[PDB]
Amino acid sequence: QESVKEFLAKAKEEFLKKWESPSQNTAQLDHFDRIKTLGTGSFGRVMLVKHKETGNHYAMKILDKQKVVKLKQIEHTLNEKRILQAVNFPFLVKLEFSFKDNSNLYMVMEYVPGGEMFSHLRRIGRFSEPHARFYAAQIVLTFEYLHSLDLIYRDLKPENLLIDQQGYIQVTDFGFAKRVKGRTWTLCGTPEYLAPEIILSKGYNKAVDWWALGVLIYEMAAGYPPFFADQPIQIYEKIVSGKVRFPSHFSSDLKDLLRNLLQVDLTKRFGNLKNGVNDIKNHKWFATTDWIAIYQRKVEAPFIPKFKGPGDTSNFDDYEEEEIRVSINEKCGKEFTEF
Repeated sequence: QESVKEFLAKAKEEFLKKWESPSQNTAQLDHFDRIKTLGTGSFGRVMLVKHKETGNHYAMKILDKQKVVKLKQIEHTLNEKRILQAVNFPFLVKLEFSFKDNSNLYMVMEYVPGGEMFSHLRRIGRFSEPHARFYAAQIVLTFEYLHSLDLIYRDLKPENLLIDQQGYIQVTDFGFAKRVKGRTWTLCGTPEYLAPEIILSKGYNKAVDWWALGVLIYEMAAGYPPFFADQPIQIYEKIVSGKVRFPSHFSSDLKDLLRNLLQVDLTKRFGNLKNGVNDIKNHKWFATTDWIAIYQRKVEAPFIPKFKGPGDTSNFDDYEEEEIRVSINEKCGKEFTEF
């Protein structure tokens, strides 16, 4: 255990140094060629770009400052960039550059051509338990790392997990990640993945990430999430009820772990007890997991995505290609001074 303790102490030291003195303004837009839109949202988009001098490909997240303000995401976007530039773990995507202009904020990250877990899971239908367990182990270690830094992730779902060339996970999208000691209160995240204490407007803590892991494991192994309905309010009723139904093909060990992660009483939920993450790591469902070998990326992956090279976009979907407009006048300068 001393080995883990010393690893996490060094991790916190290195995170805090970058957290206290964040990088800023480390590239500009005209250093890149635009290739393709990879995803779109209410206040931004993600683009495949190529750096004109090195030839390297990157995923560039572009946020419209005016829409960020309207949709009340200012603090969240400042969190996202400050955290991402400060972390370092094998299963977290690396932020390579950031900058802003009159209209937009930009985060330039490593490009992962294998695509999102969401697409692979819907294509295959459901993952076997070994396959789901390989991914789950990476999330457990990633949350052990993040939580030790007093970070809550708050957006675990298959769309945010990219599959790399070795078949390992890269967590992307830190839009709701926050540094907090103790409780926080914001309603955010995707309905199917919300813990009961979020739905009920409580002051909640890192236990919500462990709940979301239970939802993820269930969805990976079943092919659909445990709480599903046409309207968010119907989903929320199922989440708070304390009732889940398991497919008969689930192993007994999987059901037992899920009852302890999908525990409605946050004071009894695995990951939030006196024994912390070890209640999860030592559970029978993980008995075949060599935690060190997973961290070192020495385990042969269940699945290697098919792709032709570092610029291949075949595992991403097609979107309308819209302009990236940069106003002649500065927008929202004060709000985003620290970015």
